[PDB]
Amino acid sequence: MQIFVKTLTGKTITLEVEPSDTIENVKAKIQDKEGIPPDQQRLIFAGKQLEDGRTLSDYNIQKESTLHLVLR
Amino acid sequence: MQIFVKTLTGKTITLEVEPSDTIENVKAKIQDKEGIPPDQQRLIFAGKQLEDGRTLSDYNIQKESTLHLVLRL
Amino acid sequence: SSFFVYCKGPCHKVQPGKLRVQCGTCRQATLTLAQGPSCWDDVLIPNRMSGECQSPDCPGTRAEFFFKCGAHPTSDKDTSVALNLITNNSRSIPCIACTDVRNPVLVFQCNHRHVICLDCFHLYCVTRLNDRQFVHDAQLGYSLPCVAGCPNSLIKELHHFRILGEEQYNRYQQYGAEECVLQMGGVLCPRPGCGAGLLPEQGQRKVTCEGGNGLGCGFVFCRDCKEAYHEGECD
Ligand SMILES: CC(=O)N1Cc2c(-c3ccc(C(=O)N4CCCc5ccccc54)cc3)cnn2C[C@@H]1Cc1ccccc1
Ligand SMILES: [Zn+2]
Ligand SMILES: [Zn+2]
Ligand SMILES: [Zn+2]
Ligand SMILES: [Zn+2]
Ligand SMILES: [Zn+2]
Ligand SMILES: [Zn+2]
Repeated sequence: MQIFVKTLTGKTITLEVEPSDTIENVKAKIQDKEGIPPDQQRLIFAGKQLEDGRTLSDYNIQKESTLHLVLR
Repeated sequence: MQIFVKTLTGKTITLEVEPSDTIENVKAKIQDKEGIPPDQQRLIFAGKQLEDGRTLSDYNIQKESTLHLVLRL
Repeated sequence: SSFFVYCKGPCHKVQPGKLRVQCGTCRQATLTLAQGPSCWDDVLIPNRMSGECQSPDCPGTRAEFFFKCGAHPTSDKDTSVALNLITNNSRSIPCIACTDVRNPVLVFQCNHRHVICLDCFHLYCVTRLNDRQFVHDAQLGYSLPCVAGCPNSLIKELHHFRILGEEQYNRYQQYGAEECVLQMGGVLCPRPGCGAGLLPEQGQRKVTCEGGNGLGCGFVFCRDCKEAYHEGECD
């Protein structure tokens, strides 16, 4: 499935993820597309800062929903 | 988003609005299209008068939902 | 939890919903919430809850909640209205109308918290609307009370009446605007086909349905008898 990450500038990127992907996977997949080291990657979904140890499903991240990225 | 303002007679107006737009903005947007002074405009949604200070989101007006317009003298 | 929304978009029906939050100033989804909401008022009343927007140059603090249909992907601004009276039948209460145990259900805000399934709630609204037995309240709108006749049980969020379906829902909005002007002290233009909502002055017996082109029909009539204005009395 695909999910969307919207950046602060507004440009919306598209990732292929699986629900078991951890948030780590997602940050790697984001730097692959846009080159931002995960160290500067803060992801927000539903008013919660997204934690490295958990998986997309842990947060009920469903197919074709949107994460927002904020840098450090 | 789009919303519609209907009269009871049937006349339909079509507006571009944002959910944060206040009822006063809506009434201005109407006078831009129709020449009706906002003072003469009464807006109704689901049988409730809309208060000039509150927003479309205050009444949970959805895209392509319809407000009713009635005129005062 | 399990929320329910009316999805006027693809589903055209009541569906489980997502609860989402944006910053109240930059209308973006970067606000971190201090604590989860714990009751409907937290998400229904504005500025009931506070957080920190993570947009670099935004000081937003106010949580603005909204719901989406949960039955399919949605664009982040394709919203649906939360039908807050609808909930899962966790305690498995039989419908007060068909006495069938069903899920989800609508729970009225009357003291007994009476339960009705959506099919029966549908039938309630339609017949009450055909009969013109919806009730108008100047603060609340065109609504209905608990079916069992309980007091102080007028549904507050009027989007529950989306259960009427699209055609009956639009008729409901029209009847309610008709009852609104009448409650306002106005009168409905009697000319068949016109039906304007008129707001003449209080003393005025000579009402003229003249808003302009397509607005009024031109008829001049008598509030009391509803005929073209005479100068005598209503026989
Ligand atoms: C953005 C937001 O708020 N959330 C919360 C929330 C709920 C939820 C539902 C019920 C409850 C609940 O416990 N109650 C109490 C009883 C019924 C009720 C009715 C309305 C509201 C809350 C409740 C709590 C919460 C369901 N999805 N998300 C998504 C998102 C996740 C989150 C973000 C940031 C901080 C904490 C959590
Ligand atoms: Zn839907
Ligand atoms: Zn903000
Ligand atoms: Zn039933
Ligand atoms: Zn009751
Ligand atoms: Zn008329
Ligand atoms: Zn008369």
